[PDB]
Amino acid sequence: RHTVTMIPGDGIGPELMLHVKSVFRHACVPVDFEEVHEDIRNAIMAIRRNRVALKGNIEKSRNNILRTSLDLYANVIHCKSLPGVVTRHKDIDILIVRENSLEHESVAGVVESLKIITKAKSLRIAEYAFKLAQESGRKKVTAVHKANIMKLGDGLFLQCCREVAARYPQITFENMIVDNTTMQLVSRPQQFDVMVMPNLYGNIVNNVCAGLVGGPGLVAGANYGHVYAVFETATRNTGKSIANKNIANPTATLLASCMMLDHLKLHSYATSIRKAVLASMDNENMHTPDIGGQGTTSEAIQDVIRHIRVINGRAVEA
Amino acid sequence: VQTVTLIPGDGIGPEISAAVMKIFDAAKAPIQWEERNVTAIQWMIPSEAKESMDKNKMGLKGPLKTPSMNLLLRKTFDLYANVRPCVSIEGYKTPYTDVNIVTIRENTEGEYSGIEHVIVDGVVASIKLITEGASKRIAEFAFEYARNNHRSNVTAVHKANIMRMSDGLFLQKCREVAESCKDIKFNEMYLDTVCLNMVQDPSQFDVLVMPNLYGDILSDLCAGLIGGLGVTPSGNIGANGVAIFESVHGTAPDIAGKDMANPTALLLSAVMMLRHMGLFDHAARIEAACFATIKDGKSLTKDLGGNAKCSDFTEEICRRVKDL
Repeated sequence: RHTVTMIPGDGIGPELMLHVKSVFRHACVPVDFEEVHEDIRNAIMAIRRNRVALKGNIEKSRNNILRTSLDLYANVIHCKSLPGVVTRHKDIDILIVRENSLEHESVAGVVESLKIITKAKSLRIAEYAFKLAQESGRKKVTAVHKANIMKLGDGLFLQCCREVAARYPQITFENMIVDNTTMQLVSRPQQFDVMVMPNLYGNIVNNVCAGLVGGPGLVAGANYGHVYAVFETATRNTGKSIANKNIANPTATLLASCMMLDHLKLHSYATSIRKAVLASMDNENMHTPDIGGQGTTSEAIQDVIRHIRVINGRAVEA
Repeated sequence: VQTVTLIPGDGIGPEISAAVMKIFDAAKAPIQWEERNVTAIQWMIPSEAKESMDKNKMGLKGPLKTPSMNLLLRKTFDLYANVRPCVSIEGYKTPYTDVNIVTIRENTEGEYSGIEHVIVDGVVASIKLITEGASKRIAEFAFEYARNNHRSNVTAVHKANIMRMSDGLFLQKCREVAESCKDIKFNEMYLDTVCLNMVQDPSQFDVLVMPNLYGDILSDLCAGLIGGLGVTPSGNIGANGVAIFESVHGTAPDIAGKDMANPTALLLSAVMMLRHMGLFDHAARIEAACFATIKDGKSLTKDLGGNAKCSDFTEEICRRVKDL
């Protein structure tokens, strides 16, 4: 039995964590959640006890203090089509990896901003993307960059991806200008597999992809360090307007908790829950307002539980 | 009759430039073309091209090979506003059918400096520039474009929560200009929300104004929504009334001399050019003829993608525009 930190977070965060607990309790998942909320440095000490956290969304910045104190250098989001949510594009399956401001006024009216690229962090993220591509049987990593305009900085990032690619010759290495990438994403997003990029483009690409599979409410993410992993939804919106109205979409949180389960090597539980949420999402009556449905999160969770077959304390294939 | 500097450009440039000149003839557009070559010399642009453009004020540019020759034109004429109207095309189905967006991109500053430093070994800093003047100028342009093109709505795209000083400044100048033109409805939206909303429902957007790096990416995202650079018009507005309208697709060397090329992007850039110089009635006729031709689908060239030669596609447009 693994102990996993749970950060309820703000807005829809707490009501979704209750739904996660309920699903886990029904699935008989051998995980115990210890809830955690200067006080925040003491909260971080508590979080540091367990190597895995599942957290709702929040809000010098708490979410960034979190990733600093746990040294979570890799952000990963998983954009995958759900067949029951029909969008303009089908059969997308993308892992977006990216590394987790410096301005001044020179003379009046003139602002300068500095973007930092380092060899050390580029190599670390590239290794992460290639290890990830290998561990999960993915065939390709695409480095996304703007090296044509920013020759030294995105050039250095690209060069580090190339060094790492050389140690994974069995993984196709592709590199693509960020502009062409967004063009390719809205016309043939099926070509993509693992994407790795510096922080700024990940903002654009994360939200393009999330939109391609149906919205951020469907998309799970995680932050990884060498020892700690934190599992969350892809976007950091807390849903404060849509809170306690039984209207938040549970899909991304459930899918985050499945990719937390696989990380804990509870594959049979993760597969069972995940197939249950995908099968529930075939019924348009289980869709919540943000993806265009008229269902409530309660109905959706109840349907997910109905699709999880549990026999003698353990989740099974339907 | 108005003289327009025509830069054929490389590859299919001469071919699609011929098609546009033919179509404009059939439409009896009051346009005469001063053809100029612009291949860079010494680093400068030829005397004979620079004089025409300073005098003619209007320029139409085919695709160029790869200092960049486009970079010289931008520095030379101070082309500070990059304008891209993106409109879904009937008969050229993409999964996005109600896109009607104009992106307006600040085109002089940002990270196109090329300013970059090795701080210590293994650590690079790239430098992005934003100025009060350029931000004011691009915002004034976006509102004027709105007024002259019957656009209701300008959206400023930014990350002013993250980059308080640089994007905050750009945002502050858009707002100041918006106070002087309540004519046009103004709102502002985070880059990330724009990207999401762009793929989920691009029909909500009207005119988008943005700094250089965002515009470079969103103007290509929008072009992707409607079918690619082969059907996207594009304009660069500069100082002293000069405006260069351009293909942004490649030279397509693989097919350069085979009557196969697609002149739509250039043609709609030319239509953009007519509208910029007040010739709306001719722009409307020429645009209708081209859309009617794509909707019919009998004469589509290979990339749109029919089984037809540039010639036949061009001939059909000439046919249809002679009937008004």
